[PDB]
Amino acid sequence: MKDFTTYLSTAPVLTLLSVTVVAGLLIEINRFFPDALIAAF
Amino acid sequence: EILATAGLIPATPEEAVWFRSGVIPPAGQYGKYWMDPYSLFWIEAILMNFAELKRWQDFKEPGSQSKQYFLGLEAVFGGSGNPAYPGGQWFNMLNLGKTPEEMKKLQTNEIRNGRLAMIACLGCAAQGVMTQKGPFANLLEHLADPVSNNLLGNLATILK
Amino acid sequence: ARANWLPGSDFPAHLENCKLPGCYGFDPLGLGANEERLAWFAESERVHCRWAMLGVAGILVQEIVKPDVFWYTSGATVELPFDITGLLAFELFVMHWVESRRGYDIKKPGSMDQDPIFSNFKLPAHEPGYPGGIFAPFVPGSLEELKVKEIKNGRLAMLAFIGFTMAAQVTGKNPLAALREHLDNPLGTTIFSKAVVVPGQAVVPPCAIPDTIEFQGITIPAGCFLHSLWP
Amino acid sequence: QRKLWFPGVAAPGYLDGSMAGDRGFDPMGLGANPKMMTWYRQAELQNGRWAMLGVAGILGQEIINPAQWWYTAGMPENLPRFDSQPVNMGGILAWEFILMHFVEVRRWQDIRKKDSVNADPFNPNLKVPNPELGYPGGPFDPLGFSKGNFKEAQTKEIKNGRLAMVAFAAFTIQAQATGKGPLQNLTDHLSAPFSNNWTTNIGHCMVPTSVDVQGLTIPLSCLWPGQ
Amino acid sequence: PKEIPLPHEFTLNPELMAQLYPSFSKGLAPFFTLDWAQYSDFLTFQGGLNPVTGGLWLTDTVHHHLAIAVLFLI
Amino acid sequence: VRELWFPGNKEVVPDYLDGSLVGDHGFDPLGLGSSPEQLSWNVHAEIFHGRLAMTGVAGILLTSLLHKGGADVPEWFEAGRVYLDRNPNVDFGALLFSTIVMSGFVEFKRLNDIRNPGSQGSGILPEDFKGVGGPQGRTVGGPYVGGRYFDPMGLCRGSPEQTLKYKWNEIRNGRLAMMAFLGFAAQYAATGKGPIDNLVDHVADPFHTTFVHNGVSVPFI
Ligand code: CLA
Ligand code: CLA
Ligand code: CLA
Ligand code: CLA
Ligand SMILES: CC1=C[C@H](O)CC(C)(C)[C@H]1/C=C/C(C)=C/C=C/C(C)=C/C=C/C=C(C)/C=C/C=C(C)/C=C/C1=C(C)C[C@H](O)CC1(C)C
Ligand SMILES: CC1=C[C@H](O)CC(C)(C)[C@H]1/C=C/C(C)=C/C=C/C(C)=C/C=C/C=C(C)/C=C/C=C(C)/C=C/C1=C(C)C[C@H](O)CC1(C)C
Ligand SMILES: CC1=C[C@H](O)CC(C)(C)[C@H]1/C=C/C(C)=C/C=C/C(C)=C/C=C/C=C(C)/C=C/C=C(C)/C=C/C1=C(C)C[C@H](O)CC1(C)C
Repeated sequence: MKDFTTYLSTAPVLTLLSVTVVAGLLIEINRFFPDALIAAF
Repeated sequence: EILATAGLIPATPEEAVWFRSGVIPPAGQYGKYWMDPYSLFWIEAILMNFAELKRWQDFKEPGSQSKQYFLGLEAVFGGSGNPAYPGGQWFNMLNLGKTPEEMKKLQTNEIRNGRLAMIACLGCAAQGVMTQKGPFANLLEHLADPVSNNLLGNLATILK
Repeated sequence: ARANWLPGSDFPAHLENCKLPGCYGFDPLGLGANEERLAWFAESERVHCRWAMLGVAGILVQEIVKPDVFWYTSGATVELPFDITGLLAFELFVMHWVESRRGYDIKKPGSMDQDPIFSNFKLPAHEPGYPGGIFAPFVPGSLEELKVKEIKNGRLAMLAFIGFTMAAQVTGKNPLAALREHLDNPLGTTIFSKAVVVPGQAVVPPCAIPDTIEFQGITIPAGCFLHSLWP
Repeated sequence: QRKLWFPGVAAPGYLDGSMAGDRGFDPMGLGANPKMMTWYRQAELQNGRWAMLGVAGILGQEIINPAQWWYTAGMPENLPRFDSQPVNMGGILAWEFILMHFVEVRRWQDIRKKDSVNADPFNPNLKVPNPELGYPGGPFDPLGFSKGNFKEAQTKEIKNGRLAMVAFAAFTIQAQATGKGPLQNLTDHLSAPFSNNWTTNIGHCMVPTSVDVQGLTIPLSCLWPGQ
Repeated sequence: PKEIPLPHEFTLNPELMAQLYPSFSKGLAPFFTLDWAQYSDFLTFQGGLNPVTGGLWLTDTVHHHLAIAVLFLI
Repeated sequence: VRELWFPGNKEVVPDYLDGSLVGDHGFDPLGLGSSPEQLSWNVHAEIFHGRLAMTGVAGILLTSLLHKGGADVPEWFEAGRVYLDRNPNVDFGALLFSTIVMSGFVEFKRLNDIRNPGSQGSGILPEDFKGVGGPQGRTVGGPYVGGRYFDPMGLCRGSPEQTLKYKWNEIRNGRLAMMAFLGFAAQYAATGKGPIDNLVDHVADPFHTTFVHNGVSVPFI
């Protein structure tokens, strides 16, 4: 699975998974914390 | 069907037809089995999976299936050179075709009978779609009046 | 050959030429395969034997002199002359002392044969688990076959105590009362008579000891070991 | 060897005719392993002798007590009473369970090691002289009918055992199909053989769908699904 | 559409088909005898559109597909 | 050589699944443990999954037996809400965080054993937590931990064939219990009752109570 994990470590797979997890994290942030116009603490 | 026509079994001959035996529930159902057809198919799938997968691996390796334990049943799974003809202690229990020419003749017997049966199975399916009756019933109706009861004479009433 | 738990079979590996008394080539699970574990298990077996002997004898004598009292509930209904919390604390302290001394003897023999009070009094050198000396005043003959007698009576008494608690849980009465209940009706008082499971129905004898018993304000969940798994 | 179970069957290599009952069978190949082969011979001997006892019991019970069907003879209400003790089926099961557990553990230890449990557990001076496995003798052979010709008597025993096994399978199937006794079924076949045969009789399970035995429900069955 | 019969039971027997298209009462007999004009209820040729839906006549599409299938197999 | 997961058939994966590991029958059709480091990691995962599923299945079976006996014991699929209703003073986040922290302590101990097989038998822990090795030829650490604490009865110290037999027992029972928990989850999803309830329902009625009669597996019957 060394070659398979090397394929998973290739630049397109890693950038698509990274933008996927970042977009999903931001989406769930807006799902639980919607309409956050300002950083009101 | 030939047993229901003679009345030996207590099954109505319209019910003892092969495609009404629960193989196709739209075509007919037999609800008197000891389980419903899906449970029977589940255990049949398991059993056929066993049998056909061991057969497949013996085809791929024509010496295997006798080296791994199988509750002592692996002794009769050696087979022979031909995958179609294992003929061990079980597959040829009566030991017929002792001499090679008799074995070839009986092989020809088997293949001719089986190809006739392949034609017969295709014909039984076509008659079942064609006449909505059993193959023995179709044979009896054809023997009653061959000119009227044939493929061209039954061409009008086919699924009714 | 020799005395065996299963005649015609052989001893295992760790039990070949036993030095422990009452060795009959058992241990199917091989619990005594290890060396020091076998000695620890021998000590635990000896103290189990002696404690269960004391327990079975105490239950029997308590019933002979007092047939009206139930030994399983005797800890809650006996009318103690003293309070129970201080009694339990006294027992905990003194039994902690004596069991610590015994356990450290088993850890190392030549370490505590000495009286902490009087320097002159000291147990002689002995095999571990068999103190003797003051503990063994009078000995009816040689020590080895009497040790075998002791261990065999201890196995019998452990089985006896398990039978006692199961008779108390199933019948709700005394084991000699359960005995006299079994003798007059031998075909009907067996557990096979009163407990049969078949693929379709399970018959379980009812539990007689109450699930919750009140004792000095508090309640103790002294049910009936565990149900469900009862046959 | 000589004559086999089929006119043209080739005998197995391990079936050389050396031991009793060899007719060159085993199409499953279950006898290929000699260890399992001795185990299966032990099972065959036990099953054959128990089938003999069962078939002889059914026949003798039918000729002596014809009013009691052997299939339902295990019911508590059909059990003949010899004393004033109440009938309790766990009581009988305890006696048999303990006694048969003892004797079958003895036989199992004899199977595991040849010459293992031959001696009496109390005095190890007098033993049973078993010549091979499954054939203890001694008190089990007190009338001295062995000693001389042992192979033909062994084959007599094994062939009668196979016959008794087949006969008890017949008895069970006939009891489930007709609901009547075996000799009674034979008598019924002598009267009207054209209606009292395996045709029509099969496909009906005369066994009730359950049974109640002093508060215990046993579901029962009839070997084949046919009612 | 809930009470419309399922496609298989329309395919299963020619009875309901004969209620909707009467040429199915005689089955495949006029096909093999080349009296194909009796199939004109469901093998049609009008042109234009079905006024109920505004689409083509589905019988015309059937006739089209059969004709081009014969042409392509030739 | 050994008995395989598919008798005959010599395309069994190259010599990383040789007949050395306990439970090895050549079953890796997807090659999920082809590399040796992943193979060792997956051996740790398999042993841990087997032990955890064995504990969980034993607990589920005992609580389901007690539930049929009339005890005040909930079924496994509803024990959390039953505990919260019986004990309202416990915060769910409280118990969850406490479980996370305590489980994390021992799991980081196991993790640093995975990273270094000999690094956990020193420091605060004694030499008994060094481990005994086994998989991949090493004689330290790994899923098998000897000592008088994780093997207090000492049933794999002495007689190596006894150790091999017990290891085979453990791996077979662990795989069986993993499939048992999978069956428990599937039966709860398809029936809505407990495992012992399903077992006695099928034993009481062999027929008409199979998986095709629950309406979930076969989705029309
Ligand atoms: C009439 C059809 C037919 C014929 C002529 C043959 C002929 C042959 N088969 Mg074959 N076979 C058939 C049908 C047939 N088979 C079917 C339908 C199946 C599927 C179940 C098989 C499956 C099969 C296997 C797996 C094997 C053979 C083998 C063989 C060869 C071994 C010699 C032999 O015993 O002959 C057969 C003799 C006859 C067909 C005549 C007897 C006909 C009677 C009336 C039927 C007997 C059934 C009996 C009543 C049921 C109990 C049997 C017994 C316990 C009494 C031989 C050339 C073996 C082989 O290849 O050897 C190397 C072997 O491996 N066959
Ligand atoms: C907890 C009490 C106890 C303990 C510590 C021992 C310990 C020992 N026994 Mg012993 N034994 C006991 C009770 C006990 N026994 C009882 C009650 C009987 C009568 C049935 C016997 C009969 C017996 C025989 C015939 C022999 C031994 C022998 C031995 C020694 C070797 C076996 C071994 O290494 O495994 C160690 C055993 C344990 C660590 C006990 C583990 C208990 C498990 C974990 C609980 C399971 C309980 C089990 C299911 C039974 C349920 C109880 C009840 C319903 C009956 C060993 C030092 C052999 C020997 O060489 O003598 C010196 C031997 O010949 N025992
Ligand atoms: C449980 C009964 C039983 C057992 C354990 C055996 C065991 C044995 N038999 Mg035997 N046999 C039996 C019954 C039995 N037999 C019966 C009833 C008959 C009369 C038909 C025979 C006739 C017979 C012959 C002629 C020969 C053997 C031989 C052998 C030996 C080699 C065969 C083998 O290895 O397969 C092992 C067999 C089994 C493990 C039994 C499996 C039973 C299956 C699983 C159930 C099948 C159900 C069955 C078809 C239905 C029966 C009822 C029916 C009558 C309606 C072996 C030790 C050979 C021999 O003597 O070796 C020297 C041989 O020559 N047997
Ligand atoms: C998550 C539990 C788990 C894990 C980590 C392992 C790990 C391992 N197994 Mg094992 N196994 C398991 C469960 C597990 N097994 C169960 C439950 C069974 C009984 C069916 C078996 C039966 C088995 C056999 C017979 C053998 C192995 C073998 C192996 C080793 C080599 C295979 C491999 O590298 O693939 C790695 C495995 C995984 C990465 C886990 C697979 C999970 C997949 C990705 C999810 C899909 C599977 C799931 C069942 C589908 C349903 C999920 C959901 C829809 C409900 C390896 C260390 C071989 C060996 O050599 O033993 C040492 C071998 O012979 N296993
Ligand atoms: C292997 C072995 C080995 C050992 O050792 C020995 C032994 C045992 C001998 C063996 C076995 C064998 C076997 C099994 C056999 C069988 C066979 C068969 C079944 C055949 C059939 C076969 C069959 C066949 C051909 C069939 C055919 C059929 C036909 C033509 C039909 C016809 C028809 C049709 C169309 C329809 C119509 O409407 C009517 C009719 C007229 C009716
Ligand atoms: C050997 C072996 C080895 C292998 O390998 C494995 C196995 C098999 C597991 C094993 C084992 C087995 C067994 C059987 C065991 C058991 C044990 C026991 C029983 C103990 C008890 C033991 C027991 C015991 C101590 C007991 C004791 C008791 C007591 C004191 C009592 C007391 C009392 C009294 C007086 C009276 C009062 O009022 C109350 C009370 C308080 C109640
Ligand atoms: C040879 C071979 C080999 C190859 O390889 C494979 C094959 C082919 C499979 C084969 C075959 C096999 C077979 C046939 C088997 C069979 C068996 C049997 C039948 C058994 C029984 C067996 C049987 C038996 C034991 C039985 C017994 C019986 C009894 C005890 C009874 C009892 C009784 C009586 C008195 C009466 C009362 O009232 C009740 C009761 C209680 C009821």
